[PDB]
Amino acid sequence: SKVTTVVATPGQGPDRPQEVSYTDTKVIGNGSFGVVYQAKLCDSGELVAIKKVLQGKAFKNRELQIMRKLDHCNIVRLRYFFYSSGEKKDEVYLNLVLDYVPETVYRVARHYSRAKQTLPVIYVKLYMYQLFRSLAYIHSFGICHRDIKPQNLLLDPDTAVLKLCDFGSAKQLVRGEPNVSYICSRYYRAPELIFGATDYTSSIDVWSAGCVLAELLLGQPIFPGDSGVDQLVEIIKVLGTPTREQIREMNPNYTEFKFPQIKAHPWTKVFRPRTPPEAIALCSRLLEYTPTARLTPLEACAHSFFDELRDPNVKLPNGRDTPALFNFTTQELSSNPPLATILIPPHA
Amino acid sequence: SKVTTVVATPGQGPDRPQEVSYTDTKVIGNGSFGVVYQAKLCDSGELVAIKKVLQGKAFKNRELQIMRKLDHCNIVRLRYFFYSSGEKKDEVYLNLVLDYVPETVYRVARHYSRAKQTLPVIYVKLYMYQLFRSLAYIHSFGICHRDIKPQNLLLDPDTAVLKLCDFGSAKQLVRGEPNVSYICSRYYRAPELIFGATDYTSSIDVWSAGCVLAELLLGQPIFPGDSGVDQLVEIIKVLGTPTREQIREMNPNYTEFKFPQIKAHPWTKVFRPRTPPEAIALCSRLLEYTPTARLTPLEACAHSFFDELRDPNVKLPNGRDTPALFNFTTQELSSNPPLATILIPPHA
Ligand SMILES: O=C1Nc2cc(Br)ccc2/C1=C1/Nc2ccccc2/C1=N\O
Ligand SMILES: O=C1Nc2cc(Br)ccc2/C1=C1/Nc2ccccc2/C1=N\O
Ligand SMILES: [Cl-]
Ligand SMILES: [Cl-]
Ligand SMILES: [Co+2]
Ligand SMILES: [Co+2]
Repeated sequence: SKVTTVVATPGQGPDRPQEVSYTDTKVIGNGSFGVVYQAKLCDSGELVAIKKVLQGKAFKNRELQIMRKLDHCNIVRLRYFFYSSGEKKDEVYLNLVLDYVPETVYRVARHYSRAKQTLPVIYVKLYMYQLFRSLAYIHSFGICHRDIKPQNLLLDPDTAVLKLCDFGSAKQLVRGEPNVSYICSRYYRAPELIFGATDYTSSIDVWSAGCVLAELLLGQPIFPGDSGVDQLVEIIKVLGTPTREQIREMNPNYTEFKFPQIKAHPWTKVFRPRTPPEAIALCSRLLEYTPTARLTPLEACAHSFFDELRDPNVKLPNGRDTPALFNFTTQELSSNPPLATILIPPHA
Repeated sequence: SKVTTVVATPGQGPDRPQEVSYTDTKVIGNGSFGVVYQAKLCDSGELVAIKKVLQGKAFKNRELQIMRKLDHCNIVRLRYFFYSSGEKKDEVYLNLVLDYVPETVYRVARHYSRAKQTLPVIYVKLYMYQLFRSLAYIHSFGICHRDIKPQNLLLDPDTAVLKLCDFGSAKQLVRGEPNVSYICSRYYRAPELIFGATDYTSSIDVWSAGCVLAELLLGQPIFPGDSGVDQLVEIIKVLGTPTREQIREMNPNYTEFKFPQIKAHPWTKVFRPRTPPEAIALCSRLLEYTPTARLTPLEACAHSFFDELRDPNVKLPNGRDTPALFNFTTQELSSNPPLATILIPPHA
């Protein structure tokens, strides 16, 4: 289309206003925190993504605030950001120029589902492993994503690299201070969120990540449900009824409800027959009523399901090498050093 | 299929165990409160619906308790109910034998949407009017449905009669006693429910009923949204941002959230051009942040949008007469007598 030139600031590094020109703008996503366009940086030819949200100017943008702080190979990189205005007065926009990634787990999963097939287990391990790695990263800053779903997981089909994106709902959780329970995409909401909890923790990202893993093994969302009551019923049909204890660990003030019938179901009678034992094991360890009983993200990466990735021979199905998975920084493993012995293979 | 014979009790009237035989059982619905089959009563040939829910036997079934109490031409009739057992011990089922209705607003709406068309406004008036009439009825018993959605609105395409069904989530609300906020189908949840409210009132059925009306005029759900945050954003784009007052009327204890941008949108820029002014008016009067500011169900029936139904000539598009709409009982209008002068036409 037309060429656009703005004064932008780099995301990370020294704050030095610089000139940026981009073109070939098309829309490629929407959200309750703005539009996402694809674009081409003029002078380098590189494709980028620009997310445009309306800004109050009277209040900071937390998405920007968080993004500036991150830097990890599994989280989409913020290149620059700039403001702009619209047709109407007192109407400023914040624009985040981020790396552009070709696919998203949501599409790759839909594409396979449409083909009446399941995603090759090797991809399942690779995508899920990188999701947990990122999850551990942002949690170590005390940041909870609050919106983990397949559409927010970017993929590069060729390199098999996954990148967490959309920090629109992200927030740094602090003990004692309350949080709204209405964030997070239906199918991925942790029980505590459905129950109204406002004192939940980062472990809600793990429940979600677990919903993603299960969805990738089943070919459809594992806990669908129009109402929260239906989701709770789907969940109870797989984990069994919650003990009074558990319901309390999810949401202290809670308000009792009916429910009852069926309890402690076959976790193995959930997935297709060929489903790898370890994949089901990881799910159980991820979808737990008690939030503190859920594996942490780093412990998830150390799970046996991800052993193939640690294998010295491992290669993508297209003969190419696997993405970065062991280059853990000391800071990255400091939350649970002992894991290093499983995280970093012998040949490293 | 096979013939089945049970000892059943009549829903309404004297409790006199009687023998019932039915056959031609097929499934026709599912839910978090049981399965719904279609069946044929042997000796009369009549088609009925049987909803089978697992029962605790140690606790009453509120759905049954409520259904026994109702009796109104716009609410599906309970004919009998009986218990039965399953393959496993300590596993009893409660079976509700109800009237069978051919269609549901959900299908009629999908069918038209598929045909790339909108439901004829006359049907919109007829269906919505009967929904409100029923809604007024159950509210007068202090019963809030809690699950008003198109799939729970049964229709008889020929007679154009609508019948409210599925009282699985229904409950008699009492001031002071708390209620869970996770009932109700996503798209139809009143803001107070999204905000976590546990002291909400029957007016939540009205917000839903309003979502239905709007969906029937647009051809798709008016407030879609994966997360509650997205729904709130869709809602704010049509009603404008909630004043601090309003947010308080929805949920006293609430926990603040980000949000902001856009406010007070064109209620008329929402629907197609040909959309009747009055239909949009009714919607505004139904989708109100402040719950007490929402029209009551009976006032909704008295709205101008429903004037065509009061017209002396009015006939279904198939030349047949319109269903019952004015036979209000004195008990029915006692909540707001003055409405009688608009409810019951001159020629009545
Ligand atoms: O390449 C991207 N970088 C992003 C950064 C953020 Br933050 C949000 C989205 C994107 C993004 C996206 N890339 C896509 C490719 C196909 C379909 C949708 C998207 C998308 N987004 O919807
Ligand atoms: O005719 C009916 N009486 C009912 C009473 C209760 Br309570 C719940 C459902 C029904 C019901 C139903 N009739 C249908 C016709 C087509 C598709 C679904 C249904 C259905 N139900 O899904
Ligand atoms: Cl590596
Ligand atoms: Cl009449
Ligand atoms: Co969003
Ligand atoms: Co239901």
